[PDB]
Parts: sequence; C-alpha cells; structure tokens
Amino acid sequence: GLFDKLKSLVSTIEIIAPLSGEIVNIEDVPDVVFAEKIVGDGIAIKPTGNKMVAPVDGTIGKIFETNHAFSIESDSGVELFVHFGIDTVELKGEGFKRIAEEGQRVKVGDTVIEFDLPLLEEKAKSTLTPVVISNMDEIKELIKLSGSVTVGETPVIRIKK
Amino acid sequence: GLFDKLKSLVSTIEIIAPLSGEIVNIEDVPDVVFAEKIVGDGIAIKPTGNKMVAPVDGTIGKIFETNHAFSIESDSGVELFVHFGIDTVELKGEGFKRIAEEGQRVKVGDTVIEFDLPLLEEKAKSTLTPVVISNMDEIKELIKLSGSVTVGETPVIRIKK
Amino acid sequence: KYIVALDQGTTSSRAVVMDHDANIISVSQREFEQIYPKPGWVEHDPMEIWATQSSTLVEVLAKADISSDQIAAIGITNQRETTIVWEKETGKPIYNAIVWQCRRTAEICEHLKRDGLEDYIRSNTGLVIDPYFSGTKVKWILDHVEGSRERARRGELLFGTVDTWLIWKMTQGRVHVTDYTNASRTMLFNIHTLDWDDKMLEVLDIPREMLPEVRRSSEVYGQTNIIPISGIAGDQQAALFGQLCVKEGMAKNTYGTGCFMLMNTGEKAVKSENGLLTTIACGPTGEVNYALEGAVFMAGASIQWLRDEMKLINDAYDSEYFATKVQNTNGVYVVPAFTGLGAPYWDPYARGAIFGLTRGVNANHIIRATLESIAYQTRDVLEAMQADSGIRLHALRVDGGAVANNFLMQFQSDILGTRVERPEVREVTALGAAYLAGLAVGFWQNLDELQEKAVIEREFRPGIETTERNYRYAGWKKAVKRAMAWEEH
Amino acid sequence: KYIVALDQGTTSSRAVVMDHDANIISVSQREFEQIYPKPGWVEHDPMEIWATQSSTLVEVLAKADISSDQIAAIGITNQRETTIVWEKETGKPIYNAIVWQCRRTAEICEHLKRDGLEDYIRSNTGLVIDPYFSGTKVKWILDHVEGSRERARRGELLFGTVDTWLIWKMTQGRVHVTDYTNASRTMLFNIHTLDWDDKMLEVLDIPREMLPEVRRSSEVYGQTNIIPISGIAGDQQAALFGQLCVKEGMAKNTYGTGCFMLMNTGEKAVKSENGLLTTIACGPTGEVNYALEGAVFMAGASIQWLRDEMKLINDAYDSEYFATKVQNTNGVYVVPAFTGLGAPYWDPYARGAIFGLTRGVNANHIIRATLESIAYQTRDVLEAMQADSGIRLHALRVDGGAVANNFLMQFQSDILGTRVERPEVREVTALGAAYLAGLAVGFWQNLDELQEKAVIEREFRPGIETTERNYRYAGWKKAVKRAMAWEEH
Ligand SMILES: Nc1ncnc2c1ncn2[C@@H]1O[C@H](COP(=O)(O)OP(=O)(O)O)[C@@H](O)[C@H]1O
Ligand SMILES: Nc1ncnc2c1ncn2[C@@H]1O[C@H](COP(=O)(O)OP(=O)(O)O)[C@@H](O)[C@H]1O
Ligand SMILES: O=C[C@@H](O)COP(=O)(O)O
Ligand SMILES: O=C[C@@H](O)COP(=O)(O)O
Ligand SMILES: [Mg+2]
Ligand SMILES: [Mg+2]
Ligand SMILES: [Zn+2]
Ligand SMILES: [Zn+2]
Repeated sequence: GLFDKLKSLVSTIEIIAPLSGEIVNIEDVPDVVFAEKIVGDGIAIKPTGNKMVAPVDGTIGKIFETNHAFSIESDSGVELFVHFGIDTVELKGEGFKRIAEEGQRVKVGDTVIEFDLPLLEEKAKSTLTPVVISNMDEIKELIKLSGSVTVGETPVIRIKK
Repeated sequence: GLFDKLKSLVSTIEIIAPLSGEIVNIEDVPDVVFAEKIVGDGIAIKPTGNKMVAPVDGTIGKIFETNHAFSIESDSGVELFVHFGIDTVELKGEGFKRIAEEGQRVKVGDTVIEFDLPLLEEKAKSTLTPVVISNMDEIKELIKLSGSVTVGETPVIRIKK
Repeated sequence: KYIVALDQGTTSSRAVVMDHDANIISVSQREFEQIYPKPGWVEHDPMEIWATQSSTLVEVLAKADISSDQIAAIGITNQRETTIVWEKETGKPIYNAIVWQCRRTAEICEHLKRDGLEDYIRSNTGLVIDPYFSGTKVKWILDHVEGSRERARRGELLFGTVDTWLIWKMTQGRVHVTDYTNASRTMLFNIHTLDWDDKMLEVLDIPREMLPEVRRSSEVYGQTNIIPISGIAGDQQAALFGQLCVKEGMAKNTYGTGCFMLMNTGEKAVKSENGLLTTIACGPTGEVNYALEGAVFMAGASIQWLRDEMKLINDAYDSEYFATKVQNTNGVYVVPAFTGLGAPYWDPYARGAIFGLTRGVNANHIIRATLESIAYQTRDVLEAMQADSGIRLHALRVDGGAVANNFLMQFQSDILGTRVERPEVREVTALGAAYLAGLAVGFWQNLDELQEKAVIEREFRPGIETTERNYRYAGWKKAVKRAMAWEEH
Repeated sequence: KYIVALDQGTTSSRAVVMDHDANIISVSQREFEQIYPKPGWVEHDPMEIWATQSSTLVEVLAKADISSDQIAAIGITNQRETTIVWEKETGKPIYNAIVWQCRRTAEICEHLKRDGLEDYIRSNTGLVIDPYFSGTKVKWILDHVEGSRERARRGELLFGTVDTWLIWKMTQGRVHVTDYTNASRTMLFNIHTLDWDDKMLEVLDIPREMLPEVRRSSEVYGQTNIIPISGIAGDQQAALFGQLCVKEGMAKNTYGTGCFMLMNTGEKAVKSENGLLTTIACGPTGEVNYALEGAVFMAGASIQWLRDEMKLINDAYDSEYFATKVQNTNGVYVVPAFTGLGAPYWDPYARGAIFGLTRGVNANHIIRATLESIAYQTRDVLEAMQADSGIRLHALRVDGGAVANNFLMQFQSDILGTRVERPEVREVTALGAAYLAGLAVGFWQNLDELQEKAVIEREFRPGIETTERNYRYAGWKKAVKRAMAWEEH
C-alpha cells in the first residue's frame, strides 16, 4: 500500500521541497515574523500530505518538542527552518510523528517528521508551511522558485553563498 | 474629659472583668470552640465600651497581631484567654489599639488593649467577648458569676486550684 | 514465630516483621524513582517496585535473623489504582506502571462523562469519573500498543494492581489474584454484586481474560519461597484495619504521599453527596465492609517536592523547624494540585499554584504554607464526611509518615478545632495487613487479642489560635478556586 | 575637569564620574534596606538614602583622585514618586520614606475614584489613580501624625521627592526645589499649566506651604561643598535622555528594580487610551517635553527576591546559568505582582502568584520563569505604546542592570519578535543627569557633541523560537488574570 520500500526515480545552492504542495509568498504567511522576514527569508508551502523531509544534506538542528518544526544546517553552511503551519504548537504534538532525531546527518529526502494533514487541516489555525533561511546575513543571493512542488523532488530555492 | 489621671475607688481565685458589660453563657457564643468549651471554659461578655484590661496579676502571653485578643498567665498559674468578638481578625486590627506589650507583668486593671465599640459594633460579626481558662485540666473548681460587671472591678469567676 | 508484612507505597517499598505480640521487630524501606515523562503524568517502573519490594523482604529477615522456618505468613499492602499490564509468558511489562496520580486518561474520562456513565459508574462502582482509578489507565494502555487487546483476548496479557503484580511475581506466575479492597478502585468492579462489571468492561473495551481472580482480604492465596500469603488489602484499608477501623462510624486519616481519610460504614454502602467515594473495607474478620473515602493527592509529597526539586530543605523532618521559625505564612498560600485536585474537588485540570506573595515573603513562609495545605485539605474532606455521614468527629485518629510533625499535627487540631490522636506506632498500614494475614492463619484468632497494641502516644488539642481558623480557611478556599482548571482541553 | 552624577535608586545609591569626553571614570554603589512593615507596603529610611547617597559621592572622588577643584557640576537622578516629609528646623523626618511600590494608600485612591477625580486627575496630571504616585502618600502621612497639617500650614513641614530631599540636604536647607520631571509624578502638579494643581492640593488636603519650588531639569539650582548642582531629573527620564530620547517617537526600556518604558512625544501631550501614563521628559536642552510611560513594578527585584528571600541563588548574575540549564519552564508561570500590578493593569490588589506546577518542576524552572516575567511584562507595555502611539517599534533600545543577561535579552527579542539593542554603557541613567548638568554649565554646549558615546554593544535578533511567542504569551495572560485582585477591601 506504501511503496516506501520500492526504488524511486532519481534525477549554487538548491533547496529541495521538504514537504509537498503549492509554493506561496512568505509575504502571505499570516505571521509577521515570516511576512516581514524577520526570522529569515524563504517561501511557504500549502500542503500535499503525509510528511516533512530534509531539504538539503546537512545535520538536523532543533526539533521542536511538539514536533511541528525543525531546523537544519546544510553541509554547505546554510540554515533552514521549517515550520509547519501557524501556531501549531498549540495542538501539542497531535498530528505529528518524529521520525528523525535532533542530531543526525541526513540527505535530501530523508523523512524527518510525519503528519496528519487532515487532523491538522481542521484543527490548525493555518497549514502554511514556511521554509526560510535563518542566516540571511551569510548568503549573497536568494532565488525563489514557483508553482507546484513534490517532496524530495522539486527545488524551491536557489541561493548563491 | 478622662479621669484616667484621677484616683479611683479601691475596694480561692477570682477573675476580674477585663472588659465591661453584661455577662453571658459561653454556651451562647456563636462559635463552637467556645460553646463546646473546646478551647476552655469561662464566660462571655456583651460589651460596655472603651477597653480591655488584665483580669489578674500575671504576665501577658500572646497578643494577637490584629490586637483583638490576648492571653495571660496569672501569678497563680491560671491561663486566660480573652477574645474579642467573633471573627474579628478579619477587621485586620481596625478598632484596636495595643496599649500593652507581649511580655509584661500586670496587675488587675492595667490597660491591655483599647477599642472602638462602635466601629466594632457594626463591622463585627459579633461583639461577644469570651473569657476562658485554657488550662481547665489544672483547675479543680470553676465558678461562674452573673449579670452586670465593670472593668477592673466586678469578678466574673471564681476558681479553686 | 512471626508474620511479615509488605507495604509497597507511592514513594517507597517496605518490609516490617512483627511477633505474636505484634511488636515491630525490624523494618526495611527502599525509595524508588518517580517518572514524569510529561505534564501531570506519573509512572513507576514495574521492575523497580518489584525489585525494590523483593529486596526489602530479604534484608528485613536477615536484619532480625530469621528464616523461612519461623515466619507464619505474608501480609501484602499496596498503592492503589496503579495499573500494570504484562505479558503472561515473559513476566514482562508491556508498559510502565501508570500511577494513581497520573492524569493521562483525562480525555477518556471526558468521554465517559459525555456518554452518561457518571450516574452508572457511581452507582455501581461507588467511584467517580476520574483518571485516578484503574479503568481508563488500562484502556489507554491497550490503546497505545499495536498488539494489545487482541493479544489479550487470547489472554497473553494480564492486568493487575501492585498486590496482584507483587503476588504473581512471588507465586511465580501461579497465582493471579486481587483482593476485594483493591478491586473496588478499578472502576470495572461492581461493589454490590461483588464482581466485574460487564458494562464497564465493555464501554472501556477490556477483556475479562486479563482480569484476575477476586478474593477475600484474608484467605490463603498461596505459598511463596523466601511462606503462604494470606492477607491482601489496599493500603488505605489496611491502615483503617490496623487502626481497628472495623466498626460503624469509625474513622482514621493517613498522612503519607497523599492523604486518605476513611470511615467504616459497616454493611451499608452510603451514597456520598459531598464528593466522597463509596468503597470497600474490612470487617473484623477481614470481611467485606463498606466505607466512605476522601482522597487528597498531595500531602507529604509536597514536602518531598521542597526537599528534592526546590531544594529548600535537606530532610522532610527539617520542615518543622523552618516552618516554626515563622508564626505565619505572611499571607502566602500553596495549592498542591501538582496532579489535579482530588476530593472533594476532582479536577484533574487544576495545577499547583502559590499565592499572596509580596517582597518580604521568604522560604520559611513557603515551607510552612506547604505544611499547612496538608491540614487544609484534610479539613475539606472532613467536612464532607461529616455531611455525608451525619456524624461529627470528636477526635481524629491519625497515622502516616507525616504525623511525626508536631507542628502539622497541632496545626491540624487548631484548624479543625478537634483533638488529634496520634498513635504510638505510625507504621499502621503494615500492621493492618499483618493482622489480616495472621488472623487468617490462626496466628491471632481474635482482633480482640489486640485491643492493646493500639496505645495513644499523643493528644493534640486546640490552642487559642483555633479562633482564627475560619479566616485562614477562607484564604485557602479563595486560593484553591484559583488553581482550578488551569490545564486545557 | 569633570561632572559627577548621583543616581539614587530603589535598590541602591550610586555615584559616577565622567570626563569631558563623557567616559565613565569611577563608580560607587551602596545597597540599602528595604523595609516592609507589612503586606504590600514598602519603605525606606530617609536617613539611609541620604547616608548612602552622601558616602557614595566621596568614595568615588577619592577612588579616582579628584577634588572640589576639578568637578564642573553635580547632576542628580532619583527614584520617583517616593515621598518624604520633614521638619524644616531639625532636618529630620516625621516618617519613613514611602516608596513608589508601597500600596498603603489604596483606600484613599478608592475615595478619589468614588468621588469622580479619575477624569480630572488624568486630564491634568496625565497620571492614573494609584498608590503609585506621591499625592496619597503625603495625605496618609499628615493623616497619621497628630501635629501635621497644622504644623505644615505654618510651614514647619516640607514635602519632597528624593531629588528635593537629596538637594536640600546638600544646599544645607537653603534650596527646596524639585524638577519638572519629578513633579509630574506627584498627582498634585498640572502638566499643562506647568504648576501645582489647586484642586488636587485641596481634595487631598495638602498645603502649598510644603510644596517646593518647581524648576527646569537643567539650571543651576545651587552650589554645595564636597560644586553647583545644575541638573535634575527622575531616573526614567534621565535614562531616556542619556539614550538620547530627545526626539518624537524615540523610545527606550529600562530594566532595573522595575521596568520603565518611555517614548518621547515632543511637545504633544498624548492621551493614552491603553493604560499608559502621560508624563514629562526632556527636550535636547533639557526642556520640557511630553512622553508616554509604561511602568512595571517588578523586574530585577524578582531576581533579588530569588536571591535574598527564597535563597535559590547567590548572585543575580547566576540566574542566566540556572535558567538555561532548562529549555523551558515546564509549564510554570510567575506573576510578580509583589506590590500590585502596574501598567497597563494598575491593580494594587493583585499579589504575586506562581502557576502550572507539577512534581517534576524544579528550581531552575522557577528562576527562569521569573526571568521570563520580565519579558512578558515588557511586552504588555509595548503593545500598549504601540496602540496609543500608532507607531511600530522596530527595535527596542535598552538599558538597566538586568540588561547584562543575554538569556533575558534574547528571550526578550524572541518574545516580541523585534530586535533588541543593547547599548555599550549600561549606566545610562547616570549619563542622562550628567549631560543635563554639564549642558547647563557649558560643560558640553551641545547634545551633538555626544551622538558618539552611544555605541551599540549588541544586537539581539529573533531566533526561530519566535514562532512560539504567541502561545507562550497566552499563558502569561491566563496567569496574570489569576493573580489579579487577590487582596481585599
Ligand atoms: N517530619 C515530617 N514532616 C512532613 N513530612 C514528613 C515527615 N517525615 C516524613 N515525611 C513525609 O511523609 C511521607 C512519607 O509517608 P509514608 O506513610 O511512608 O507515605 P507512603 O505510604 O505514601 O510512602 C513523605 O511524603 C514525606 O516526605
Ligand atoms: N545578570 C542579571 N540578571 C538579572 N538581574 C540582574 C542581573 N544583574 C543585576 N541584576 C538585577 O538588576 C537590578 C539592578 O538594576 P539597576 O538599573 O541598578 O536598578 P535600580 O536603578 O532600580 O537600582 C536588580 O533588581 C538586580 O537584582
Ligand atoms: O489511592 C492510592 C493510595 O493507595 C496511595 O497510598 P500511599 O500514599 O501509601 O502510596
Ligand atoms: O517610578 C519609579 C522609578 O523612578 C523607579 O526607578 P528605579 O528602578 O531606578 O529605582
Ligand atoms: Mg503506605
Ligand atoms: Mg536607576
Ligand atoms: Zn510553532
Ligand atoms: Zn479572632
């Protein structure tokens, strides 16, 4: 029922979709730290279903206790931060499953957290999922892709360090 | 206006009225510790006005912080406890004036605390003023007088130790 | 010749040894870890109670110098409600023990309440919908394991309380029994029909297959190799028993990890209308009697909190001293609903709070207030008992570890305006089980043989401060009401 | 050549010495006793501020090696509202100083509110009916002395704030003046007409005879013998000034014994509709400007509480370390209304409370929560300022003793989702007065001479945790609402 086991098709810095759905303007995330790019800059993603995964090979930084978000540091020296939805922390970890652990190295595509898009769909304030680079200061250029994306597959951003 | 200065007429254990008014049955004090003589036995006193005074020569034990009551130990080895009214401690010391200090020797009649019978009259839950011997165990007989009494003057009880 | 009793409590695991003359010969105590995986959750490690309890036995016997040869029986007392599930082959738990205190199954209770079971559950269990009891703990367990129910219908999975658990581990898997006291606590057993409630079992999706055998609190359940185990009773009941609870209207208060106040109602199951539980006790032969219980989750445990997490004190005993360096709490109040509020409140949402703080309040104010919550809580319960029972206590009999605190005892007296009698041997919970066991083995024959070891070491009587008691208590009330409903859902 | 500044705070009394290049040359600090005769009452001993402040001076000058010969002027900053009455002949107080924190005159405020003065008092004083300010403190004093008013109409009795007080003690009884900043704080002075309010003075039964002379915050008030004293300003304003507050929409937050957030509104007295005060500040020449103030009674003082009464820490500095051994407060919240709630709450009845406690909460949870109340309170105020002023801060400039706590600063940033800039010299309150004084003495001529000593030592920027900020804050809110109205009347 899950092809989890099965082999898949396998195809400057490119950051990969850590989760799936339609790309959105950070500017439209209903939370100022995001919209004004206070925490950093990046994109947002309305979502597909099922899971969040590494967007670069690097090491997983923090994994919020309520497992709705996490950060990671790329081998390239970039910092990403993926935050599922807005105010999700109030669901108290209900919809989330920690597949990864606060400390391992990953490759793009490695599962990181798992989720219940539907429970989250009606419980959450919002489902947007910001994907931002926190260390803006340490990056020269940052390019924002558009439209549809698929986990571990489509790139959301390119950046020059 | 006060003859406080002036000389006054000067006339088994006898305990003297520490405050003035009509004597009452401990049994009618609206508080079980009293009525059932749990704290001890003695009488109660509806009151006159102006003040509470030593009921025996002895030493003043505790003086409740909210100065509505106190205790004392007679040179004879008796323990008295004078508690003004019921639940008075809620007035938080409003109507009371500490003339004495938690530790001195007194004679009958020495002022101990002073009060505002009228403020206390409408504020207090009750104005009854129990006068009990706490060390019942150490006394053979205890005699309860009746009717009207005057501070430092009329005796409320006689007791055989 | 002697009986040996095993008391396996919230805090620790003990082992007392008395003689025929029911004299405490030697004791062994061993503390053990409390696990708080999260919020208002509590858990103990089955293997550790086990380990802790075992070991304690040995070392008592060894201590005194005695053998399998001179020990008439084994009496068993334990912490209530605390649920355990375990693979039958293995003798291994499928999860950590869930404690009476633990508040996890709060949602589940909310269903039950949503459904309409209150009325039912009360009526048949004598209990109240609360995460306090066994029922919901089990469900949550089978619900939080893949191969659970199923594995259990096929019965590879056993349920049990610390008595059942401790027993089975000693009857080497042979014997799977609980007593009558213990079972009442579960929310699955019926107190009138004296057996597992069919509805509960359903409603909660539990499998009769896992339920043990329910039996008398005095009976030889079996024999073990250190010999026969003949007594069983929930700790609170054992204490009521060792106090010589036993006859109608007789009441005690136990001051331990928590506070449990119980009153014998003989053969009548009195329906509480004031937040108390209706539960089972023992009659003079260890037979089924009913009773009224008021449970308070935090008492002595607050002190352990000061001592271990806040670190304000080295020993709990040090609390008398500091508390009395103060005269008053300066206005401070401590609501110790660390694990919700029990009776008569039953609000698993309340959480601990401190109140009335200003800049001059210090550590002693705080310690002593802690101590005071103890009295206040007692008092809340007591009032309830009086209302439910129509009887007015004139003295309160007590036992427990905290009762060695003269400050608290006295404070208790003033606060209630009632005498407090402090028994000569505090280790009454043990005593209870011993009797139950000795009695059952002809070790004693008669309870009367013992209306003598129960000497009163001290009476505490109301001081003059007792006049102040209602003002103080009002504080308490104000306070309490504000710790209420902290947590959400 | 140099200026010398005197900062006489809630906690301690200091003495800083800068050069022409406005460089901190040497400092002398000396703590002093807080007296809590009762409940939410605070008091200081006039003779001790005095004593403490004096002494500090000497020892600074001595420290650095300087004489009456090289000191251009004396700049004076002080704790606000704190009221003093004193016999004019003697130079002796008729009562202990009553502190801004002190809640005694709460009833009196209740009259004022009962009467209808809110509207009036707001409009003319910019203030709010609260025991926080001077007015009611004075009344209470004259009301709690036999020969008071009378003795005072005949003027044998002087009123004054720590500036007035400290001054008079140095102008050897000659000079009896307050500045414009200080006076606003009183509840008796009119901020539009720039003079004593006739109505207040009546309503509160105060005698113009006791009121000092109200003057500019930069002026030579007089000369003293260690020479002229030329600057005066309430501590909060001096800090706004030394931050170079000075121009419209410019704002700072001071983290000391309490927290005071101020914003310059230039020449417009903005009416707050969100629980803030309208008060007086300085313009670039030390002239009258208006401002918005949000005052929070407990900040750093909570830490002193942990350190001195609870005894959880040796130094306040140790709080960063313990706080960070923890990751979270585990659910605990600390409402530090030890002396009521100030803005925007203004509830002199609230008292301190701790919340969300369970058994695994420990000392570090507690310390760190304490630290957090600091941020939260700030944030409550900030929001108010933003609403009142229509402006959105993009950075928060700060100073104070607590600002050395990287944990708190960062936490502050995350919690607000705003940058936090931490100035290089924390001792800005002093600085403020110096300027005011040097400026007045041609020591500097221009403020511009100084758009350079104000180096930014650090910027704190929002981390990823900032996403969590609204959940956390909601806690806070819940909490607060429950400490509210504890005390009665
Ligand atoms: N002097 C004392 N004052 C207060 N608490 C005490 C004192 N001595 C021991 N304790 C407390 O009493 C409790 C131990 O009582 P016990 O009856 O052994 O409880 P339990 O059966 O739950 O293990 C503890 O919670 C403890 O910290
Ligand atoms: N590292 C620190 N963290 C927190 N509080 C601190 C720290 N260092 C000092 N303090 C606190 O800062 C305050 C001292 O600040 P200060 O500006 O000197 O206040 P004030 O003017 O009111 O005397 C105290 O309340 C104190 O206990
Ligand atoms: O309701 C549970 C009680 O059995 C707890 O007993 P205890 O305080 O001795 O651990
Ligand atoms: O409103 C009173 C303020 O002046 C207190 O200042 P402070 O914290 O430096 O003592
Ligand atoms: Mg026990
Ligand atoms: Mg200062
Ligand atoms: Zn979040
Ligand atoms: Zn009283």
